[PDB]
Amino acid sequence: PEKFQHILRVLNTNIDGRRKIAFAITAIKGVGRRYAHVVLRKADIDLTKRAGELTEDEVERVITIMQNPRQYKIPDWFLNRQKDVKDGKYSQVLANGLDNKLREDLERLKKIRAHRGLRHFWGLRVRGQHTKTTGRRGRTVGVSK
Amino acid sequence: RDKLNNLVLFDKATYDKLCKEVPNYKLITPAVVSERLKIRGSLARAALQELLSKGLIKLVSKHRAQVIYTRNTKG
Amino acid sequence: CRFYQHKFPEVEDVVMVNVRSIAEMGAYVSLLEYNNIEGMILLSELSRRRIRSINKLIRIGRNECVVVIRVDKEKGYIDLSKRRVSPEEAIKCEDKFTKSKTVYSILRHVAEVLEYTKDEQLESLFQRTAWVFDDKYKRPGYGAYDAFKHAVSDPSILDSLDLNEDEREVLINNINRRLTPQAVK
Amino acid sequence: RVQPIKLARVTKVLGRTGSQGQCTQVRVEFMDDTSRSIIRNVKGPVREGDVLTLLESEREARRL
Amino acid sequence: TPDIKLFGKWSTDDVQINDISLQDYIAVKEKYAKYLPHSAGRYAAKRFRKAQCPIVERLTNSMMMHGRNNGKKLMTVRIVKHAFEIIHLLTGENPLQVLVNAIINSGPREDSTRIGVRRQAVDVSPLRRVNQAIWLLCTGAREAAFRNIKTIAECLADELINAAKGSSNSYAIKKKDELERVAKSNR
RNA sequence: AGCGUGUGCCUACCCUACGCCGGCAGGCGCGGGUAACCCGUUGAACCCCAUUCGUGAUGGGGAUCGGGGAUUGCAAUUAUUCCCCAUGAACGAGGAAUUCCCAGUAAGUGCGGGUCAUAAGCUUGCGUUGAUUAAGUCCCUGCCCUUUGUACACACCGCCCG
RNA sequence: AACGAGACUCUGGCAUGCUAACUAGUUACGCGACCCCCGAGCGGUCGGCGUCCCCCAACUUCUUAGAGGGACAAGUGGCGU
Repeated sequence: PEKFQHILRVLNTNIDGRRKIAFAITAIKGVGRRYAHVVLRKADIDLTKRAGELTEDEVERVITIMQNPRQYKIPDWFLNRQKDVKDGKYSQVLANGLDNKLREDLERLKKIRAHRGLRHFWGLRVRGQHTKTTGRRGRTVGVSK
Repeated sequence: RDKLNNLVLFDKATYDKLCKEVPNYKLITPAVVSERLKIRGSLARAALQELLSKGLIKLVSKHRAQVIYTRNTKG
Repeated sequence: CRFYQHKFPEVEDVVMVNVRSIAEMGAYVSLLEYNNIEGMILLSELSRRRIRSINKLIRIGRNECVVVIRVDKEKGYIDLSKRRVSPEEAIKCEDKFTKSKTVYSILRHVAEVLEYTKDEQLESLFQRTAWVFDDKYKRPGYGAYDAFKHAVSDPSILDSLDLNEDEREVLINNINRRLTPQAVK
Repeated sequence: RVQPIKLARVTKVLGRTGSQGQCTQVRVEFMDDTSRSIIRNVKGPVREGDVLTLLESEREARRL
Repeated sequence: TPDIKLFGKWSTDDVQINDISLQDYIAVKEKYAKYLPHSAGRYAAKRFRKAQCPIVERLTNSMMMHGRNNGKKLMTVRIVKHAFEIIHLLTGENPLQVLVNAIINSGPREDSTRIGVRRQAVDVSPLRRVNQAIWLLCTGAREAAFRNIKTIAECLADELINAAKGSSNSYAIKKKDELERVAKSNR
């Protein structure tokens, strides 16, 4: 036990030091179940321990692996930003950087006024769905005059 | 609406109780240890395997969905 | 916690209750002057005449006045009825409940002293002073609210027993913050 | 005030009763005195020579 | 030698049925002793054929019920198996005596039929008494397990032990003592 | 496991073993079948045995939405279908009402056929695991037969009075 | 006297009896081959395992499908003008 610290702050977000290490770091945006397992496998960490049982140099090893996947031989087919449209790079985007990357994508579609950008602006379904009977969020209207 | 607050690791006030309570119970199982000590089921599973290797309890039965243990062959 | 002297209600008198569910034979209910204990009203006991819908006689979460028609002490079974209750008895039930809710709102707040770890402190603070202040008067029909009103005009009531300073001041304030408009009549 | 339990044996089935045919009507003989027989209504499936448990012996019922 | 069959682990000869109305409808001992509570028998084909089914198989059938569990009989045999092993540790007694006494205590003996909010009291037959007892104690085990770390094998053991002594902590005893209270008001 | 389908007769497409390349969808090579002969002993799902989680909208649930890669086609944007990383909604057994069902049945579970260049949350068949409750009644909604009354025959959703 | 009902047609469950199979199998051996010694007993005649392989061996239980067979309220006990 050692009565060690059981809440910790990692990338401007709070991790509970109380779940299994592979399910604690998925509190970061851009890190799902599948990616969190592969990062800890490259970092040489035992998956059996609770997240409050890592030492100070073990968390810095995990953080420096999450920010640079391609230098620790994580494959290109794993990553969430592929050939990024403005500069051609491959990377994983995390935390408040993922919010801004979506914010730039919706404005890029709106500025040229393509059909995607207009559907996102009017608040309608963007992909191929019908709209007669599903997604209702207004109020019932009466027939009376 | 309510919340439990079960522990993930022991402290001496509950670990000494784990070793003192062994003769009291006719039936020993991870769920009855969990609710009585305020312990998670994964810590209750781990604690009962240590007492077995210490020789303090008897395994009655094992299956994927249910283990059963009992007091050490008297009382 | 309990508001009164005794573990269970007595037969053929009126209690304040709150309704939790409705089924094929009756409605299931929690008594409020006791520690939320279970009892039930049978559908035959709701009215003297034909029922157009049940939902307008009873609905869940509303407070209600009923008589206790039977009790078994050992198993903890209580049967309730509404066909019996006259509107004077409903007014009397609301007076008993208001005189009890005010006393309990004092004692629950006075209990927030020392360690306050368990309901053992509530039951220990209910016993002695507040209990001996009205166990003597069950037949005349007073509650500890009247002893607290005597303790406001002369604290010698409080000085007669083992005492706490919240138990003095909170008791006085829950009368005086309402009694101070002793206006022209 | 209180009265004891009595046990009685079915000697004949007489027909079916109630709004939907729900209850069997039956003749029963008491097991403490072979001369005493009465008629009763029963909720479940019933067969000749079954034993019923009666919470009151003094009540008797015809066609509901 | 083959005249005694231990149901894997538990003897039938020492069992007793203490209500004379139910001795014909609770099938235990003799030709009703088997190794497992699982057969493919055609018990549905005639009205009273149901009474020849061993009582441990009737408990096993009634347990594979609630929608997501239909047809899953191999899972339901091991629930009964692990419940009987817990009953023997808690009580020190034969698990078949605990099941028989739980059935004798749980079946209601007066009930009221419906005629128009309006009801009339009637007697209950011994076949409907054993049918009602099984459904009540299976329901009691099923409702307690639904959001607890307790397994259904532990809840079925707790429910049978409380019913065998009539404690009124069980679901089956509270419901029996409700049905007979309501019917006593409809005489 | 069981029921089936297979080189399209204008009309131009079929079912696939084995070897090699790729995380995957997929690609190249080279054989059998016009079928009790080849795909095929049709290595199906639930179920069965062992592990991890611990009563938390949680490792339950997977809607909504960003970026990249294949395949059909003359053409895929108002996203054909398929693959990958990421995002992580309502929902804690459902008010007044109301449907279907009696034994290898209800319900659970997966597989063929149709439509098909591309493609089932539909429908029509097949096997597998397998209960609880009844052996009755005319109460509710209806049907058959007889006696009876009528101012109805557009036939009670009729006719008719101030 | 006529139509409907029923009969009728297809289908499910039984046949170690019949007919007879290299586009279906079994058993057995002339035998042949790989692996294990666990087996009375050796590394064997003899044992175990096989969708490992020939028969110019014997056969039809398991598969296919043609002909016939079988069930009638026929037997025994009650109830019914």
